[PDB]
Amino acid sequence: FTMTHWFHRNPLKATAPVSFNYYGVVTGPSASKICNDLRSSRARLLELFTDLSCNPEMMKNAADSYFSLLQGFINSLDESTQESKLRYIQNFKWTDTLQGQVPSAQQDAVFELISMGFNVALWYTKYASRLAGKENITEDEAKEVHRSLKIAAGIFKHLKESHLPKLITPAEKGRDLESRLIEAYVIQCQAEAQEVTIARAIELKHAPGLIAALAYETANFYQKADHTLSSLEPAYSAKWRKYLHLKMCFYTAYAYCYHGETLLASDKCGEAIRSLQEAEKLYAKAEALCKEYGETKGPGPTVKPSGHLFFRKLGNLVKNTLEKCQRENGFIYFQKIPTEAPQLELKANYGLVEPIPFEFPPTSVQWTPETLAAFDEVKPVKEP
Amino acid sequence: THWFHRNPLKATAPVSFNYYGVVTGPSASKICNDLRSSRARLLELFTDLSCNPEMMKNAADSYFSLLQGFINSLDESTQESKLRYIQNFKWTDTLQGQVPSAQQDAVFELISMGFNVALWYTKYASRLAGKENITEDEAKEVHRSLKIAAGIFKHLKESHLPKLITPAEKGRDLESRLIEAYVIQCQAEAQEVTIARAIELKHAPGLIAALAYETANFYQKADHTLSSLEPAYSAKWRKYLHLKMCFYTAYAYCYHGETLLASDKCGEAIRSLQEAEKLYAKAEALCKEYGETKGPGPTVKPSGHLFFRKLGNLVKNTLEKCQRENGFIYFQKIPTEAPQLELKANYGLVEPIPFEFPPTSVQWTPETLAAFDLTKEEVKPVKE
Amino acid sequence: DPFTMTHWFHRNPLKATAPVSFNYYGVVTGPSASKICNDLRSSRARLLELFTDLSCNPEMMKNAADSYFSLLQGFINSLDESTQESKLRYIQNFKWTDTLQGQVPSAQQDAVFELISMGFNVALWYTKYASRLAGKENITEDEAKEVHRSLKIAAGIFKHLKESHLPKLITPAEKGRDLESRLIEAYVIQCQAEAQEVTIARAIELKHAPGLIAALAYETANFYQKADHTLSSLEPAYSAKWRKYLHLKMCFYTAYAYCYHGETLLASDKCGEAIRSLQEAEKLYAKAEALCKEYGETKGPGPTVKPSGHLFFRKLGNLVKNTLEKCQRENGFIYFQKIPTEAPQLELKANYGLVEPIPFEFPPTSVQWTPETLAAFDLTKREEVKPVKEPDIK
Repeated sequence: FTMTHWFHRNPLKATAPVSFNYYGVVTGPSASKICNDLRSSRARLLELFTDLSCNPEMMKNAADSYFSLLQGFINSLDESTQESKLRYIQNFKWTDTLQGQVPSAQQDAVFELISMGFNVALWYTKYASRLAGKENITEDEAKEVHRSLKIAAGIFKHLKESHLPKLITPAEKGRDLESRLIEAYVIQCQAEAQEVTIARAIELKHAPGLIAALAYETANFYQKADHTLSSLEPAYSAKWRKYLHLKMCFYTAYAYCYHGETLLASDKCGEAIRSLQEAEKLYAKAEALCKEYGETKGPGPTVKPSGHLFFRKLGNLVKNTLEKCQRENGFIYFQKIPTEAPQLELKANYGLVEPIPFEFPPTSVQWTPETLAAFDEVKPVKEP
Repeated sequence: THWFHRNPLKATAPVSFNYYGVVTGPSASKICNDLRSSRARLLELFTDLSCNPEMMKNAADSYFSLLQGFINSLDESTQESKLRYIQNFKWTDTLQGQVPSAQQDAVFELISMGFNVALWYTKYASRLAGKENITEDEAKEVHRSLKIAAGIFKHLKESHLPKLITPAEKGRDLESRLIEAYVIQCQAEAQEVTIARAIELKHAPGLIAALAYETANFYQKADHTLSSLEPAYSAKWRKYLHLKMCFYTAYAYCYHGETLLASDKCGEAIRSLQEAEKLYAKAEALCKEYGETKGPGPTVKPSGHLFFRKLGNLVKNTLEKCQRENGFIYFQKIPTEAPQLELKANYGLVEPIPFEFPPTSVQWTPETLAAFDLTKEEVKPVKE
Repeated sequence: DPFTMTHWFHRNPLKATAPVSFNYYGVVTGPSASKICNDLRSSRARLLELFTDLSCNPEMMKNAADSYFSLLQGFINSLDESTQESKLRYIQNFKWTDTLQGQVPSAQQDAVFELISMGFNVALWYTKYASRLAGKENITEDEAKEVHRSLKIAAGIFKHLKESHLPKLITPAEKGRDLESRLIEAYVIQCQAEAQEVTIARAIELKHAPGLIAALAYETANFYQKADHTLSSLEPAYSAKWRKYLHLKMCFYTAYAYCYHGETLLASDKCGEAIRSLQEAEKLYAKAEALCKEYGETKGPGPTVKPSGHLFFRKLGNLVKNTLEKCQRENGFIYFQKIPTEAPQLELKANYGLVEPIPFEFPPTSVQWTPETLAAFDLTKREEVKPVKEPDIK
């Protein structure tokens, strides 16, 4: 019915156009075909990243077209020879999410594949956040938000697992093509996916125990993401870590809050009060982090967190639940309020999200030992 | 509001109770007078729209009270009354159209008349359940009428059928299997009223599922009991019992789905509701067939009946809920096979209200009986 | 808070006392010693006028009480942390009326008699503040909390008086007067019960389990039964009306118990048993109505507002009717169970919501008392009761 989320998004990656022309070395009509298609499908894919018309199907479709043609430069047709003789033919320049307009370059097709794939995953996360903000979002759309976030995680995960080790020149800290940076995108994608799950479990009036456990695990996801970026230099990674940190605090708050409900239901009203008192602490901390995030410099979203409805819903919830617990303890239970916060040992039995497995398409049919034999400036991106 | 199929009332040839040479005094004469009048008023009421249960009972008691003088001995010694075989009684049958059957046995009149009385209660009930304007007290009356009818039928089959000298041929009302079917049907139909109420009163889905499951068993048990009869005159009736059986199994799967969902078995819940969907569709197929099937038939047809729409609606919404739940929270697989329904209804199972015939009329004395000297017919069709 | 604070509490009249000057001609010398006598004097006077001051807060009351009591401690407690008791305990005679004894005063030349009599009046005031504040049509939540708290404070003071001070008296009060064990006991129990009534009304409102509500109601009823029996020795002349209230509230809350117990039976799918339970409730409700009527006919000091017809009693009446109507519709439509002839014997015990008194202690001796100032009380050297009028009391 309604979705209230606030997602921080780093900028898209931008690349210098590639003609794919090598007039001298490319011989024959079909050898020209793949060079023309490589150019047009890459161009059409780069266009779709900013095309507001694009839906997941279209995106998967355009990525597959390009990727299937690109793998000719990387994978063997033989199903034997190590790698394509074309791997180091071209040079690809990409900006990176945390590095402003300062480009990195490699004459490695894998570098292109990973950088592009990274951008595709990134697009899915932006598609999700835009859609989650649609004014009269339908349930089938909210379901697609969840699914896009899981698709992004799987792509990120695949890149890191089975493509990043192939790179001849390792990427420096702060760069997108680095294990610690990708790992954090996987975790983040999972955690953002669980936010949607948590919202519904609350709208669908589920048991407070399940919600608290979901919220706790989500906070742990955000926490792990923050810790994974600890290595990076504050100059370019601080704004993003702030976000991850406030989400951790935010969902630890939801956890103490809903666990408080669980305690109340167990006639332990005094314990419930203490739980909720801890939640209002964490809510306050999350609000302080929202201000800091605003003050902190780095690439960022146009809508600031501090004062967002997302955070106001938690504040009201914590307030009501606390007051309800004090009301019950004042007139009925009369239990003592423990001095220390409860120890949250919560396991989410249902709702935990796993990335959606990602694979690149097969090498394009166009590639023939014959077609293979025939082989002898950044343009920035605009985001509303 | 319920839809109940109704077989035609039984019609009988009027009997004067005039035995000219046999009856002597004014007391014995008064008895025959009252027999003739009592029997007339009772048959009149069968089609009298203003007849309520109280008028029926009083009219039934009056006639049955007198009629038993032809059957029971007063001696507390003798086996039976000498008058048992003086009168010939001609009755039509619910399933045999206008083809009458006659026996010169007062017990045959007792059972044939009693049968009709029970049948009337079922018709009173179905009429009352036809309104949308029904009082709670009107709901009770519907329920009670069915239970009373059930009891009458049962008593007839148990304590009176065995008395007949020549047993009725298969396909006729006075055959045991046919009466047993009516007993079972009255129970099933009363259960429908109970199910409706328990739903209105927001009872647990487990109880509601169990009830629906039992009423389905009743209907199936009623159908199977009619399996021996010839299709020609029994087909339409069996279609109603089959569609009702399918209809309530659908109700059982629907509410059992709620039970599964409350137990965090969302996949199983969905499969259960998909079964309800199948069975709901099958009930509607049997519903079109009902109208197609030539046989002793009622005024209103079922397809589109609001009562039929409410289930389809409930199944739709409940499946949507389970699908929504599974799409946002549970993410469980949907089993291949529908669940086995093995439910126990701990409360609400209907039992017939025991019926006995009233004591032999006080008018019957040895003196009046002695005044009978034994030494010395067009069936009037019922239009309802 | 939506209509849940409607209650009816019987109240006996406040105690009245003869004014005390704290004037000791030859005995007192100097600024320090004469000041304390002025501070005692003004302090006592101020506290007494607050009792019938509708403006009075528990906060104001607590302040006025501490001020006077800390000063009075000097007539009772030693400064030594050694010597038995103050040399001043027997200088002043104190004159007081009793709640059940009209205007016939009783007096003692003992500062402990004054400490308890005044302390008694303070607890009494806290019960009257609560019942009064509970009559407010638009009561806020904090105010309903105040009613509950005040009753528990009163309970604590009464309990402290009976346990820590009553035994100190030299001459024992007679049967029928306030400084007597049984009478104070009844007040401890009654304040507890009345406090529980509030928790009950709120448990109902917050939709707590019927099993809990039934238990509290039952405990509450037993409190009233205990309080009534605690007064069973007193002479009917003066105790009768008060006891009718107690007996009434006992039947009333036994009815509440059977009612909500019926709800828990119904939810256990024992509809037939539920019906019997509720039938028992309507019998007790009716009996309570008789006691209400009988209450008016019974002679004694009492509240102006009368019990019979009060929304507080109709509230339960409707509840029994509606709950019974629900049980019989369920039985007529679904359950078809038999109704046991005997009413179930309740052996309910509340897991939560039982009220304990808030423990009371008098303030420590005023810092104003010093050996120097006590020294200035030189024992070597050498009254009518001001009646109290309250609007709430007829």
